[PDB]
Amino acid sequence: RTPRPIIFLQPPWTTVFQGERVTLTCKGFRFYSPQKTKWYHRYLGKEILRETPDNILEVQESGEYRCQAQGSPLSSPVHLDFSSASLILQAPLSVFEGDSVVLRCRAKAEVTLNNTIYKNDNVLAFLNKRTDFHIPHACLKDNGAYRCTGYKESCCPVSSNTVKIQVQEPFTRPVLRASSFQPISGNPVTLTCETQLSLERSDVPLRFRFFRDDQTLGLGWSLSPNFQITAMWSKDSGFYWCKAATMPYSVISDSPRSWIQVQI
Amino acid sequence: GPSVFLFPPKPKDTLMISRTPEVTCVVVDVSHEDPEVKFNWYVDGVEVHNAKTKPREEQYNSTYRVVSVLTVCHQDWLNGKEYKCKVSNKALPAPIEKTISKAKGQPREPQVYTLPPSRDELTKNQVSLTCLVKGFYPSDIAVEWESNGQPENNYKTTPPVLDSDGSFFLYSKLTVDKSRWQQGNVFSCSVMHEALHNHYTQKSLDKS
Amino acid sequence: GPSVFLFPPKPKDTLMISRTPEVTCVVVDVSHEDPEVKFNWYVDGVEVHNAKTKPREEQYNSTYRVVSVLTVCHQDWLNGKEYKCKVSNKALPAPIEKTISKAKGQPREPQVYTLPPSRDELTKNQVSLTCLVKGFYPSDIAVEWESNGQPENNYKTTPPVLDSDGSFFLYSKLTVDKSRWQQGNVFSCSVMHEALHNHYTQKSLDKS
Amino acid sequence: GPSVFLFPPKPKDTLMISRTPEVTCVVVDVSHEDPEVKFNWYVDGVEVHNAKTKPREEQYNSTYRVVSVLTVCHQDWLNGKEYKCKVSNKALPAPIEKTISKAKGQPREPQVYTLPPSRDELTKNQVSLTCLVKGFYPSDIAVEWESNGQPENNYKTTPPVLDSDGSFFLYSKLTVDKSRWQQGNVFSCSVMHEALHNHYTQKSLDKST
Amino acid sequence: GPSVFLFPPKPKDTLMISRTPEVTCVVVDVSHEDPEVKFNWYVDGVEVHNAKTKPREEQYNSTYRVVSVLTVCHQDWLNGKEYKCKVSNKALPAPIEKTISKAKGQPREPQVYTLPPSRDELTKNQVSLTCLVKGFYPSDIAVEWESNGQPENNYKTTPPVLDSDGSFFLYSKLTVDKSRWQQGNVFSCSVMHEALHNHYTQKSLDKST
Ligand SMILES: *[C@@H]1O[C@H](CO[C@@H]2O[C@@H](C)[C@@H](O)[C@@H](O)[C@@H]2O)[C@@H](O[C@@H]2O[C@H](CO)[C@@H](O[C@@H]3O[C@H](CO[C@H]4O[C@H](CO)[C@@H](O)[C@H](O)[C@@H]4O[C@@H]4O[C@H](CO)[C@@H](O)[C@H](O)[C@H]4NC(C)=O)[C@@H](O)[C@H](O)[C@@H]3O)[C@H](O)[C@H]2NC(C)=O)[C@H](O)[C@H]1NC(C)=O
Ligand SMILES: *[C@@H]1O[C@H](CO)[C@@H](O[C@@H]2O[C@H](CO)[C@@H](O[C@@H]3O[C@H](CO[C@H]4O[C@H](CO)[C@@H](O)[C@H](O)[C@@H]4O[C@@H]4O[C@H](CO)[C@@H](O)[C@H](O)[C@H]4NC(C)=O)[C@@H](O)[C@H](O)[C@@H]3O)[C@H](O)[C@H]2NC(C)=O)[C@H](O)[C@H]1NC(C)=O
Ligand SMILES: *[C@@H]1O[C@H](CO)[C@@H](O)[C@H](O)[C@H]1NC(C)=O
Repeated sequence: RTPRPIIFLQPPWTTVFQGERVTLTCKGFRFYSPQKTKWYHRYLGKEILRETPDNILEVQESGEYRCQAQGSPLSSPVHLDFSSASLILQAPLSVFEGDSVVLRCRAKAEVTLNNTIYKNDNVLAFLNKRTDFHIPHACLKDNGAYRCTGYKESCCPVSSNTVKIQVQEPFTRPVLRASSFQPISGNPVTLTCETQLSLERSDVPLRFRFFRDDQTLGLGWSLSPNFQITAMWSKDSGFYWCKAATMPYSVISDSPRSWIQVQI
Repeated sequence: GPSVFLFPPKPKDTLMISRTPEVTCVVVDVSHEDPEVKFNWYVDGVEVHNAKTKPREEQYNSTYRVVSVLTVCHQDWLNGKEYKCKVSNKALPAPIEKTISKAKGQPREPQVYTLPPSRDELTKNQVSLTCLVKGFYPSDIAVEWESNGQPENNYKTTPPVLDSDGSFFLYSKLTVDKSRWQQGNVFSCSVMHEALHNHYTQKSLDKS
Repeated sequence: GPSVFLFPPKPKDTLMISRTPEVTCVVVDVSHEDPEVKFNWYVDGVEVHNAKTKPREEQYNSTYRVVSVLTVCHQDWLNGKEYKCKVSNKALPAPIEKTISKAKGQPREPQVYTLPPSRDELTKNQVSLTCLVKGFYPSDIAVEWESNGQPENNYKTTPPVLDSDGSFFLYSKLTVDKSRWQQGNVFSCSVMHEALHNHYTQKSLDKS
Repeated sequence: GPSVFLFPPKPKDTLMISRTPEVTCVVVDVSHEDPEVKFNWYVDGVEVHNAKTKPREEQYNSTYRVVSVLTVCHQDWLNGKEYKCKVSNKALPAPIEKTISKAKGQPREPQVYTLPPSRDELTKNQVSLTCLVKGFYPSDIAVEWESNGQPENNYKTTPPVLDSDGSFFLYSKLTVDKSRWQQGNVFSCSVMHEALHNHYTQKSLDKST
Repeated sequence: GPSVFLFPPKPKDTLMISRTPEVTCVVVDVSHEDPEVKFNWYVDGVEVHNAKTKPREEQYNSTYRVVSVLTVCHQDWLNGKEYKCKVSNKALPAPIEKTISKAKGQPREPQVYTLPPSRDELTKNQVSLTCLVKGFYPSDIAVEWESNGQPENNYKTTPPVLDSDGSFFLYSKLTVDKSRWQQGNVFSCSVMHEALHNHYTQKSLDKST
């Protein structure tokens, strides 16, 4: 349905300066492509094709980029931006939960005074002699249009570009499937905590913890998304659910509690 | 000469937007001399290529069965788009073309009433909530159960029984633990029928 | 040639001593040239001569149909007596014998619960009294509806649906007038199943 | 140079199987010297000819406006499929392309609460039933009202408003006659969001609640 | 080609005496070669130098933006005084004049109704009270909540929505802890509008409705 390769910025700032260069990596985990990537660069009524024998594409021009792996559809647009302006707000291309978003209020080789990050056209934070804004844990509250403003030496208070920080879920909210929600007593019923991991974050393993009504099952977390119960009796017929977590246990999503009944 | 059969999509698939309705064309009794079958599908006479062909599987009578399924979405199936399953075979002197569409007829709106469990069952270990759905035509219906926005999985729906006045009626018994019922939890009955307002009707029922 | 078929007696026929259970061994496709269908009935391999043979009838496919009905005892049926129809015809090189008997599954007692109509249905002109007969095995059951000791025929009973635990459950919707329902009349859901006490359980419901 | 604006399908049309979701790309400031505009529709990179182009409309400022409607089905739109509208004109130095798709982000199940009218509204001739719909993402929701299975057209719905959590919240005011409220009548708030189970929730509200 | 925009004072600052209303004259598209803009601020017909022109601000697109904010008294804005700014720039042959004033229409008194949380929401950690403000005109209103004479800053107000009567309505939802709600705390929804008596109306709302 969605075999779209993802382009990864390096540095992750989608907006950079004129002399700087960024490397665009057409990362394909499933349906991998170490080479032969057809880049559909487009700036202004352009369909420029620049094929490279590697997975990287070092560029220094603005526009909208995408890559096309072998046997794979076109990639999502990447709105690169190279600015000659005196102040820009560098933001990561993709923001996921649990990330450390660093919205840099970086000027063009100048120490801009009185920086102030505006979220949704109102003051959010103040950076006195500082540039790097920091969100320690990105969530849905950290959505909107950010834009930093700062006084120059004596020329002009300069407003930077607007970057839309949209936070996407690293994995879909888990749903606890089971082999049967009404297992006869003495039958093995396998729990399943499926989470459709986003293709941006697919190399990160997931740890699943399966629960009874309020008592955890097994020994903490486990990389296996299937918790097999050899034989469940009538006692343990309660609200079963699961918790899907990333490898640092930073962002944890709780599955809806599906009731499992035991038939006898 | 292999035989051609057609199966319409199930009502649940065509009545829930969360699911994808799939129309299944089944070709059986395929001779091993000419097992290659080419499938063509029509949407109001306009050729389409969204159909995918499943791998053939041998039958017990030394024949082959190949099934072609066309991806359809609900709006085109509901208004009555004519779908033609043309089966091309060399053994058959001519290809077999047959016409399928939604069964045309007057729709009657279901009257969803949800009934609390009998007081005789309140002393049992498991109450049985009920969802009578009567007076609906045709029988293409889907009934589900919900609790706090999540589907219950211990419900069984009786087949649609023809009523006296030519309509249909059925039930939906959800077996809920008596403890959950006695804390005032809300259990809703979801009915997805063509004749409804938005093809949906959700009638909740609590301890009240 | 002729075909031999054997059918069990009706579920209400055997469980009530007031009704007469009958086993029908129906023979179809009887040739006109050889219409003499010989009927012999064996009760656990013991020949009996109390059976009744109906006259033949003309069929739509230019054949004949001869039916033999044998009156059986309820004790002689539910205890597990193997019945046999010996069908011999001049078109049949050998006699074709069909066998029927009581289903040997383990009985499970039904739990009859009677549900009053919902408050939503009261706004309608005809309420629908429902009777849930759940947790019964096998499917050989009969449900009636008697008001003030007199059975009435306006109800519809859903086919027995398999429950989650392997038993069966059904429903019976009786549509009575709203004014008649709230006039104070009492209605009963009579259940005739083999696993009950005396093969009978009747539950009443009213406005209260 | 003429401009092209692309408009996503309304949230109502993308969630009901009984509704046709359409996406429109209109063009403004069309010069009368070149009144011929060729429309090419692309869905996920492949050309689709299902679109029907409406006739041109005359404007007040001596320009022309052309609207092209292409009808999709909801499973394609809800999966995040891209949509590109191609406009070709003689006066245009280059064709203008715009891309629209469903806004990405974490879904959140709205919590539908129906609030009965205040005690100070029963002195009025008409009561104002309320359906608070809080905690959903994105702001693609359709909220309706219905009594006894029939639609109600006397409701006005506020636009989604961002809460503190970042999820939106919405309000729906249905104005009904006080006679129809003081009796036994059940008005249900029909909430359709992409995050709810079966994309639907129906919260009943009557005098007893 | 510089352009100017006149923005009316936000309705919250034009009604409370505590805060001050300010009519802003913002210019944009001011190139480097012609960056000098002088604002001639007029109250009704005369020129008043009470304005405080903020310095030029260089946007990201290398075009400047000069904002001249003139503070005004509520007694003049609420009486429909026509504020205008004359922007002088080297691009336009003549100075550009933009004129705005109060929304002129028959004022209608809002009907504030406070709605307690639904019983379904009385199970969550935080309940959300509601303040339906109905049937006012114009859409220049301020809604602020209070608990014990001290303001509560956990509310979000929907923008005014046009009704069938021609008036407006909005809902102000304030979220508080259920612990505070169950003790019987009083939450009064203060509403400031020009049509109300003394431009104020509080509707108290506690656990006993
Ligand atoms: C060059 O950039 C400037 C500045 O634009 C900013 O930076 C660029 C790079 C982008 O990121 C922009 O998105 C970003 O805004 C552009 O100037 C903009 O020009 C347009 C049209 O010329 C103006 O829109 C028009 O004005 C209003 C809407 O303006 C209100 O709402 C905006 C958000 O939608 C705010 O940003 C505005 O400040 C304004 O908000 C009001 O502000 C006053 C002042 O305090 C308050 O008193 C009001 O209460 C407040 N109102 C609200 C709703 O909060 C509208 O009539 C209509 O949409 C007009 O199109 C933009 O206002 C203007 N932006 C700014 C910040 O001034 C230039 O157009 C760019 N040059 C080129 C060549 O494109
Ligand atoms: C000569 O006069 C014409 C008048 O047609 C002017 O065209 C107008 O240009 C302006 C400026 O670019 C443009 O305003 C932007 O439009 C977008 C939003 O559009 C929606 O609102 C306008 C209201 O006028 C409707 O016309 C649109 O169709 C949109 O309304 C609804 O939009 C939703 C999605 O949001 C869509 O689903 C609905 O179908 C649609 N409703 C209908 C009935 O179609 C935004 O980009 C932006 O916010 C601006 O408002 C305006 O739309 C143009 N008018 C049109 C297309 O009719 C010319 O500019 C003018 N020429 C000169 C030189 O002055
Ligand atoms: C910079 O910020 C400081 C601290 O808020 C403030 O006092 C000062 O006036 C600002 N300087 C300018 C030039 O705006």
